Amino acid sequence: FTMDHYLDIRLRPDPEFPPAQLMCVLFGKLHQALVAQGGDRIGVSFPDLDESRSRLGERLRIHASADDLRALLARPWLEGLRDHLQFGEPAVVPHPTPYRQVSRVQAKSNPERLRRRLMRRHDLSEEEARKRIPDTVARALDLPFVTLRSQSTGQHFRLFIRHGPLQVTAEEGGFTCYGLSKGGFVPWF
Amino acid sequence: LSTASVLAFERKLDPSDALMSAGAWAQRDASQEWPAVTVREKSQTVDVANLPSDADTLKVRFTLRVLGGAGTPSACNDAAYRDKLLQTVATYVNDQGFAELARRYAHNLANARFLWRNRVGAEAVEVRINHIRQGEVARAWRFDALAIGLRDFKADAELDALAELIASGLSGSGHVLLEVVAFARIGDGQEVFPSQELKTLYSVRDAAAIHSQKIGNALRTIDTWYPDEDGLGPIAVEPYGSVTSQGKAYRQPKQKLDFYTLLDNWVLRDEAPAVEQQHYVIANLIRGGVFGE
Repeated sequence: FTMDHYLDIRLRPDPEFPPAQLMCVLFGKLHQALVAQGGDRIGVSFPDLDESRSRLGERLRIHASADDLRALLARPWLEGLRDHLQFGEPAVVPHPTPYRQVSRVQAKSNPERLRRRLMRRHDLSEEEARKRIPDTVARALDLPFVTLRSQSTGQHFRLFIRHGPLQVTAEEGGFTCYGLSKGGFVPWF
Repeated sequence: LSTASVLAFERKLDPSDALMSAGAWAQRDASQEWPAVTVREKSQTVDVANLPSDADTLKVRFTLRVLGGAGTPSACNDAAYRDKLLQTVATYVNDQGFAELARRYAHNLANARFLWRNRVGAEAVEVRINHIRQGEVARAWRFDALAIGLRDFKADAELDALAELIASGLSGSGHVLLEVVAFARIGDGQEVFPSQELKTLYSVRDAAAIHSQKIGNALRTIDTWYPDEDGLGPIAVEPYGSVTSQGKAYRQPKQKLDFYTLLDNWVLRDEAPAVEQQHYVIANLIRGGVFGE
């Protein structure tokens, strides 16, 4: 109810990639721009999120402090995207901000990794380890994912993140490693 | 005067396959004995290409011929339609030169469009362009790709010189062979991005490489004249001007801005379009293709 400094990031189109690859590379610029930058009370907000469309966002809405956003505008590590996307300026926030939920949460929709560690620890067989794990223990989470196709697996992958409910009261807290919610809400407008 | 049932234009601006070799920055002027970037396997089983762990600079080298004579087809049924076409193109060149198209081609060689994903997230990108007459170097250019914009075609003295070279090449007034070398700081042991085969990666004799038609795609991003939106940016010149990644087809034939519609209305009926659409049509003739029925 006190962090009223926003830092928006408008996404323009480019012919060499869609918005999903720009959201993945900008996701790397956030994991290395915040995790390799510093500042716990700096979060991000995705305003084009839709759980029925599998989208991530059509315009970034950053939320930081006064100097937490006043010193990130002149970032030479924020270059490159100045030619690919567009920027803005600082603007005030309204009084009643709705308490929304946006953060990262990893789900375990695969029993093959726990079947590998369970084959190295439990000593399961083919039919005993294959039958000790039922088919209903795995599930695909249809949230807004990001194809973070980095140098761990060569093919395209998905993204996992869990959001929170909507509310009106303010409950602030410390941001996560990617500028999300982990016990503290964020405004959504 | 019906249209010719067979039309075919050979391409100009013929590139080659770009080779990638990695090394160290500030050892940059001696970039002649640098080892190549190899394609290897890792485990599904995929192919990756990474820099060596003690090198942080990607080198991408290719060549480019500028042929010229961009009005004469290679196959045509009618003789009257071909003479009318040559009078139309010669009328275009006599009214105004190739300065616009060679200016935009010079801007696409100036920055690093041909570094497709390798450009994204780099500290400094440097482009060196050489002109070759014999076993020598006539004139060398050294640019800075990050200072030169991605969407804003702004003039410069050196870009006007190289645009005079390309415009002198497309008009048939000489022979133009260019050597293009690009340098990028990525990081120690990071990942480079060659082109992908039909996860296999394209290669030459023990070196990762990019296809020639993908560099040729990166050179002909001229078209800032869409009817829909000029705010996104220039995407490359095609008849029924389309983007495969976005899944959209700008410049619909239900409008009157298609290449076939403008070419039919400007050759057969002498209805000259706007000037920028004439730049579009001549850009499609420099592209070349299989036209007609």
